[PDB]
Amino acid sequence: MADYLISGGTSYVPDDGLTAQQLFNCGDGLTYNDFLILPGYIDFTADQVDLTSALTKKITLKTPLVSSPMDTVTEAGMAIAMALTGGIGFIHHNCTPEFQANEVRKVKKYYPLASKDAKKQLLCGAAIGTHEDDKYRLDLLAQAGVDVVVLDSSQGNSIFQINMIKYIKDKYPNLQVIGGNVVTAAQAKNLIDAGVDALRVGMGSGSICITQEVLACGRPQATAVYKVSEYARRFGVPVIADGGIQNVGHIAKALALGASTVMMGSLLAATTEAPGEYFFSDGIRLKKYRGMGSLDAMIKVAQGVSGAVQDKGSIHKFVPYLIAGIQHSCQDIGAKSLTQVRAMMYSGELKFEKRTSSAQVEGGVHSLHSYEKRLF
Amino acid sequence: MADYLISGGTSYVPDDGLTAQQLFNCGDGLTYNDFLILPGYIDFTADQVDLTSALTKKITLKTPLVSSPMDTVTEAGMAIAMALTGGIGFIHHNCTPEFQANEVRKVKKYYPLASKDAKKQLLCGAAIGTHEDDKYRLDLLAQAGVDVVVLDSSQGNSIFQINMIKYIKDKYPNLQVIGGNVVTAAQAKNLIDAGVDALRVGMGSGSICITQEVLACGRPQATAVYKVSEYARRFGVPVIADGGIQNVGHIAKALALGASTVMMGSLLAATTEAPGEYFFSDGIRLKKYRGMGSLDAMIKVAQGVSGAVQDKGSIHKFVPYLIAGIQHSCQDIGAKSLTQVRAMMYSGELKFEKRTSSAQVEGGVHSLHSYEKRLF
Amino acid sequence: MADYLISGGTSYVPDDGLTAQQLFNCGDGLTYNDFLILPGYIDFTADQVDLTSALTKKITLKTPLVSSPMDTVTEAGMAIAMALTGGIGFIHHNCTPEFQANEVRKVKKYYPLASKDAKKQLLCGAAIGTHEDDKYRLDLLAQAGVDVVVLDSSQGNSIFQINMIKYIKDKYPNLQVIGGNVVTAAQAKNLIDAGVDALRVGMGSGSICITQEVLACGRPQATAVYKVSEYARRFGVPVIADGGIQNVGHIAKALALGASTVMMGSLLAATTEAPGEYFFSDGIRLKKYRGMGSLDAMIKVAQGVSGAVQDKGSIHKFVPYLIAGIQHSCQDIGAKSLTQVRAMMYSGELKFEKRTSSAQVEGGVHSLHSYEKRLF
Amino acid sequence: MADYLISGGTSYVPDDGLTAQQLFNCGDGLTYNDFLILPGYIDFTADQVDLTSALTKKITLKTPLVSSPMDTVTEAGMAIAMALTGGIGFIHHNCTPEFQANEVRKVKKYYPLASKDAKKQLLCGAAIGTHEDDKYRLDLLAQAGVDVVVLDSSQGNSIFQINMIKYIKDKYPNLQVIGGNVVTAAQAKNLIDAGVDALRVGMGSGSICITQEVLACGRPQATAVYKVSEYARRFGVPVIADGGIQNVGHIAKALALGASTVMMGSLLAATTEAPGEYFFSDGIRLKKYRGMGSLDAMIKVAQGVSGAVQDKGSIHKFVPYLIAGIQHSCQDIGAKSLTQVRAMMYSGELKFEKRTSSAQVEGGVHSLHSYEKRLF
Ligand SMILES: NC(=O)c1ccc[n+]([C@@H]2O[C@H](COP(=O)([O-])OP(=O)(O)OC[C@H]3O[C@@H](n4cnc5c(N)ncnc54)[C@H](O)[C@@H]3O)[C@@H](O)[C@H]2O)c1
Ligand SMILES: NC(=O)c1ccc[n+]([C@@H]2O[C@H](COP(=O)([O-])OP(=O)(O)OC[C@H]3O[C@@H](n4cnc5c(N)ncnc54)[C@H](O)[C@@H]3O)[C@@H](O)[C@H]2O)c1
Ligand SMILES: NC(=O)c1ccc[n+]([C@@H]2O[C@H](COP(=O)([O-])OP(=O)(O)OC[C@H]3O[C@@H](n4cnc5c(N)ncnc54)[C@H](O)[C@@H]3O)[C@@H](O)[C@H]2O)c1
Ligand SMILES: NC(=O)c1ccc[n+]([C@@H]2O[C@H](COP(=O)([O-])OP(=O)(O)OC[C@H]3O[C@@H](n4cnc5c(N)ncnc54)[C@H](O)[C@@H]3O)[C@@H](O)[C@H]2O)c1
Ligand SMILES: O=c1[nH]cnc2c1ncn2[C@@H]1O[C@H](COP(=O)(O)O)[C@@H](O)[C@H]1O
Ligand SMILES: O=c1[nH]cnc2c1ncn2[C@@H]1O[C@H](COP(=O)(O)O)[C@@H](O)[C@H]1O
Ligand SMILES: O=c1[nH]cnc2c1ncn2[C@@H]1O[C@H](COP(=O)(O)O)[C@@H](O)[C@H]1O
Ligand SMILES: O=c1[nH]cnc2c1ncn2[C@@H]1O[C@H](COP(=O)(O)O)[C@@H](O)[C@H]1O
Repeated sequence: MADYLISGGTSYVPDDGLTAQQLFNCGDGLTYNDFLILPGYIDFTADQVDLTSALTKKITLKTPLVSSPMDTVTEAGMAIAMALTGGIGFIHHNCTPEFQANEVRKVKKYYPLASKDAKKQLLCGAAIGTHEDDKYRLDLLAQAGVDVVVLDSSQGNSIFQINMIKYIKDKYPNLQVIGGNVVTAAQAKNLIDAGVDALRVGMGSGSICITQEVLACGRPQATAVYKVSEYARRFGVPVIADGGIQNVGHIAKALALGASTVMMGSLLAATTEAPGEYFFSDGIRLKKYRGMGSLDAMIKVAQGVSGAVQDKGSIHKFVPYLIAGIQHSCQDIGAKSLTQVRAMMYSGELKFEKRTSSAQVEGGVHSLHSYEKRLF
Repeated sequence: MADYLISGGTSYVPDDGLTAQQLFNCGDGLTYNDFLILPGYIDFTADQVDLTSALTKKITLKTPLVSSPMDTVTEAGMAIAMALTGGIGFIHHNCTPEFQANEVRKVKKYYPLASKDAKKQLLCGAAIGTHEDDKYRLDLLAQAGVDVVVLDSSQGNSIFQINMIKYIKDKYPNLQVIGGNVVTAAQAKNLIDAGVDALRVGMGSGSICITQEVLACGRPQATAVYKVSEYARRFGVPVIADGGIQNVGHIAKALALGASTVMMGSLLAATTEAPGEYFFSDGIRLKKYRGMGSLDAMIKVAQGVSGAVQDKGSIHKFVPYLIAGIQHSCQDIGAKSLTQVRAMMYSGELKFEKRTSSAQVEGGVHSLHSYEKRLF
Repeated sequence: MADYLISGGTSYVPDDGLTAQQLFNCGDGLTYNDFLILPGYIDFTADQVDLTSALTKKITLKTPLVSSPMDTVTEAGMAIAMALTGGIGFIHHNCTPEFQANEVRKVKKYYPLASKDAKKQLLCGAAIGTHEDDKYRLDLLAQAGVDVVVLDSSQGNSIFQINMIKYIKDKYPNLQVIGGNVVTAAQAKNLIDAGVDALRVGMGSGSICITQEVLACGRPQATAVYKVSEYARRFGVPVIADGGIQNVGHIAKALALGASTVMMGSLLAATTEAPGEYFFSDGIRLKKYRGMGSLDAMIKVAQGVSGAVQDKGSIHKFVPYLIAGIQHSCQDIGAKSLTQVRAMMYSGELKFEKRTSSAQVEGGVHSLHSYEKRLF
Repeated sequence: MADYLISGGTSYVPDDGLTAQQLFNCGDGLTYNDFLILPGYIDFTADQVDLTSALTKKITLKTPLVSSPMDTVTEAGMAIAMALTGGIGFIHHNCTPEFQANEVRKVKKYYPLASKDAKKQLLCGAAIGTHEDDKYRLDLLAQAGVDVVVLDSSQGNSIFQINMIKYIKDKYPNLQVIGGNVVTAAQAKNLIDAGVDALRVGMGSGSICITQEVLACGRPQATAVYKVSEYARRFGVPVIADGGIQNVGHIAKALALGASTVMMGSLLAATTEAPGEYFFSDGIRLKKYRGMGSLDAMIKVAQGVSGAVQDKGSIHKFVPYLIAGIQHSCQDIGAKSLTQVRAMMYSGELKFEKRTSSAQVEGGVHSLHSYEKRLF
């Protein structure tokens, strides 16, 4: 038995690759399509990967796909749509409080991926501001009975947001909050000590956000979702990644970096459950998609744009492709669960590699005349 | 004789350049058109370079040019075409097993670059899957008498592939296998210990592959073909480089990094020996070229695209240009053989240099109005 | 259950310390009393640590304490003494072959730590030279029935030693050999490929050896026993650490670096089971202790000295102190077995720290007038 | 033959160790007993190593052991003694020119290691000053017919020494000179361009020299004999290492660093062929040994001391031990010649390792009461 008593169970497993901390302490601000994940060993099929992920300290979901509360992406409609497929939705606060109240009533007065509560009503969350008049919003939201709320802000480290956190945690102890936006560990600490139940991480790296180009704030997305998640697991706090998502690759490598759920704003935009309706320009069927920092929210500054993106049909045909993509990525990484993927990442077993710009432009399609890219 | 007794034969030879391990342990994921090879000393003509390279542990070839088994590039046709010019071909498994059987019979029932066996029948290989029903494929392929097989897979480190390797190495001892795809040394170890006779290295970096952009797996190609070849020569195992080939430069610097043969998928596509036939779009005579990970192979995910590329005529006028390109590159590097090129690389004598993006965009044509680029 | 689905089982465990490869790739040639091992977490008592370690690929022992074959330390006497307490002994070859034959017969013709074979005769090994006349030694040793032999040499990488290994592995397949001395991975490879069953690592760092000061060869001991053991576990080969042992600390941190057994030459010298008998100088009861490289082995060069060391009584009172020391060190490191200690070392969980000369001179006793140091 | 066509002849040979330039470009001023040489592979016996080394561009010797011209070590006596055993000697210039003239006549008017010229008279060299009156010395030395001269100086980079080199190279073209002392590459260039035929490298690191402690000049010895030899082989110039020699280890690792011959000042002192005669202090038979920078050479400064060292008998019993030591070190390094040792060093095949102070104090004898160290 001498071949066992040298090391014990584990084979040699040569040291090719870079672990997470030697990748994110080189100082360079890497983003999603700037590194990539090296594979490992698989001993299991694609179908049996369990993507059960946690949203906050008491709310777990069957899929990590959550949506961002903008007025051009989610309502009660894609809320009930993602609640039917395991995710969660948040209702934007850019409306009257009574409209958000009857919106959050419409979803809870309403396929094995459950995401519904103890009394089999659907989990659904919402977004609330941080000004003093927003108390009159979320008290009516509690009468409607919302379960998790998002303290949506450009800067997550205000005196106003931590005062609001102290205002709900004494009044509403069962209710849970989502602090953000944070990008660094200092404001992550300054929210977690206030009693935040989960963070939403990432500012500036949105498909709409130009606040890096306008306010010079923020940081690259992947370094943020690594370091805030690395700090947040010290206290047992999940994080939520926003922005910089264009495909099923970015969300997979995003929650492989320590995130538990990922927040999809543009890639869930222009669906059949999205607000408004379709229109046409140059014969392309597309729906407008607009952030709050654009001046079309209602001496002001603008931190966002107004634009549009082509459609992708219903989510009920779209998010099974997303979970199949997460499912295949967590296959060929080599873990049977997302929890095992983060365990292999923080354990140093799962290894990465930095990627240069030429390997980026060869990572996609190249050296051909024309092509049709259909993902499913 | 004192000028000999200081060092002995060798002159000073100043230390300009970087050797391979100081280039590929900086952590950056370099690819083919991101570094380049510094020249040395030549004392010989272009014609007498011997590009004899090994495919697997008993199969050697007169040229290192092998093709990739897709249904849009090779059949028996370019198999007999590359067997006539020293290479090898593999028949794609995206057909019925009887069609692959009569395909591999058509090539062996059939100009000094030989690549034919002891009984002067042509060397020709094929590709086989990894599912349980594929036993009924490769047993008929053995009745047809194929010599080397490729266990084609997206992820080379499965329990299924090593179980298949154990299934052919006890049944068919003379038959030889090609494991893959691997990109790192760990799965290279986990295939070589099973009894793999040669690897095929490189995933995601294909001209069709978007699985880096979709599944977040893989790594850059040049670092993969350096490190898997650096591990594989410990056990005397050749490797085969796939993807990221656009020209005769990439294959030359690819097999200069430790690869013995290189696998050409797109640059051998759209030939007279390619499947289907030509068609026209915008007046350009081009042939469709499609990978298996595209959904046009037959709830599914897609790891490839369907597209097309312009033609290059017959290979019998094309691969002499490729071997002349390899021949001139191995000239001005300074080695009389590919084996001497790898000996100078692992010995530290042959040296490289990293290249930046501005030196990349000046490496090609620049500072002129228009040009005609004809390679031969 | 959200506190489990972030990481899974494992707590935060901050990154204080250095793992083994970042300690032994800084280039500095660290030795035993130049680094030290940081503690971890214990959840078990001192008595239940299992120090079962492997000698070669089929020979496992209950303690890792083996002795070095010099003519001034071991005979049949300390062979039966260490066989009674789980270890192994080797009989020096600096005698006539008939004397080594009746020595190895005396030990096998002869307290729960067993170290005896299938037919309950004591495991005992011996040492054999490498010259051509030594065939007539080890064939008589096989008639006496020795189980493991040590191809004792100053340089383990000779053509003569690998020819000898090929000479016993075809004649005597059940018999097992110990190659050495090696200090680097190249000669470790050049012995393992010949069929060596276990290495003995470390030259020059002995208490007698001045061959570093005379032949300028060798390397520091701890870097050798890390790197040769790191190479040797690729093929499932144990290593044996010689020299530089003054205390129970050095052997503990020595086999914590990848060694399975450790070879004790001077710290087992001057016992009641040691050759010759005691004598007196300045009223101190001490026994002479001499290596083979001294000119007193029988135009010659000398690689050793002749000297003496004070006594320590019987080993049966001494090696229980040694196993209690190993037992307490493997306690406060935090592993229930030596195999778990090497698993935590190669896994990166067990961490080290380099130590400077001032922390060395404060690591021992300091800042007092006089002291009595009694270890048990 | 595929196992040959991957690399060609050379096996894997793992990358354990440090080559010379990564050891001597870390910036630390390493000396002889601060690093050590890792072994390699041997396929040959000890007796057949050929230590033929070159002194200057036309003078080769059978052993690299030369002596330093002080008035307390060499005369005609140890000149004829080392000429009988292959070396060379130099006669100190601290005498009248007629005394040096009849000294150099006594040696040439006078066992297979030859070191004698074309007309079978003994090779013997001498040392000459650099002041203007020294012309009247070396012209009489040329009438006596000396073959190589040493332009002995504390600082080898004077205008006076290069003017002297221009003064002998036009007058005496067959005569050859030894420039020095140099420690850096700049003064090595400024002597080689003048027409120096070989350098003598190393100031301050002598057993007598306190000019580092007094004039703050010089550098550590091993870095000097690496870098001046690395510059000097660009022009095909041998170098001669002085000082810091206490044993046969230092001269072996000294000429392994690029030196061709090594200059022995103290370890050849106090012999039967040394000047003066023996005397006694505390019952130890010892002979006085004094450098020129001491004030006992004849407002002055002193760069040396006057002292004594115990005897070692005749050199004819002593330098066979030295060549046997060089012979065994060049054995277990793994080269059949000194030229092959320098070829393996500059080729990067021969590798080193830095050594710390604790591994230094364990490199010698330790952990014992008392010992007798006899080297032969
Ligand atoms: N990438 C991102 O995540 C990102 C980045 C920028 C903006 N945004 C979007 O822009 C929206 C608006 O951002 P915003 O926070 O700047 O608008 P806001 O109206 O919520 O706050 C405006 C400013 O007033 C301050 N503030 C907050 N509460 C206050 C109070 N009681 N009294 C006085 N001042 C108070 C804040 O510091 C803020 O700078 C957000 O809903 C967010 O969704 C998102
Ligand atoms: N750049 C590249 O080299 C690259 C990358 C990606 C895909 N591809 C191409 O895509 C093709 C298909 O790739 P694929 O391997 O994902 O498709 P596949 O049908 O061969 O395997 C599908 C999945 O099932 C699993 N599998 C394999 N054998 C199984 C078995 N008996 N039972 C259950 N599951 C099994 C595998 O893990 C795999 O994830 C390949 O032929 C390959 O050529 C190439
Ligand atoms: N720290 C250490 O481990 C260490 C270091 C040095 C020496 N030693 C001790 O010194 C002892 C003697 O060492 P040694 O190997 O130098 O003495 P040796 O008599 O075994 O070998 C002497 C030399 O002859 C060569 N040799 C071996 N077999 C030969 C053969 N058939 N024919 C011709 N030459 C042959 C070897 O290369 C060696 O240099 C060893 O038993 C060893 O225990 C130990
Ligand atoms: N480790 C060493 O190698 C080392 C170091 C220091 C000294 N030494 C010994 O000390 C001895 C004396 O050393 P030294 O060179 O300082 O004594 P020196 O008498 O030869 O020279 C004395 C000084 O005068 C200068 N000099 C040389 N030629 C001159 C000339 N024509 N006119 C005017 N000035 C001139 C020199 O620069 C020197 O500083 C040397 O023989 C040498 O062997 C050896
Ligand atoms: O108006 C805006 N200005 C700046 N950032 C915004 C704005 N609206 C939404 N965002 C961010 O963009 C994210 C959506 O991600 P994306 O659309 O997929 O890039 C949200 O979660 C917000 O963090
Ligand atoms: O469908 C696919 N999805 C991803 N990679 C593919 C697919 N088909 C072929 N490949 C890879 O692409 C390589 C062809 O190289 P290229 O076409 O010259 O870039 C093959 O050897 C495969 O490794
Ligand atoms: O004579 C010798 N010269 C050099 N090394 C020796 C000699 N004799 C024994 N050794 C080494 O010293 C080790 C003993 O370790 P130590 O006595 O505890 O320092 C042995 O295992 C040998 O490797
Ligand atoms: O008087 C002196 N002052 C400083 N260095 C000296 C003196 N005399 C000799 N040396 C140097 O010491 C070397 C002798 O080496 P060692 O005696 O073996 O240390 C000579 O080759 C000179 O370079």
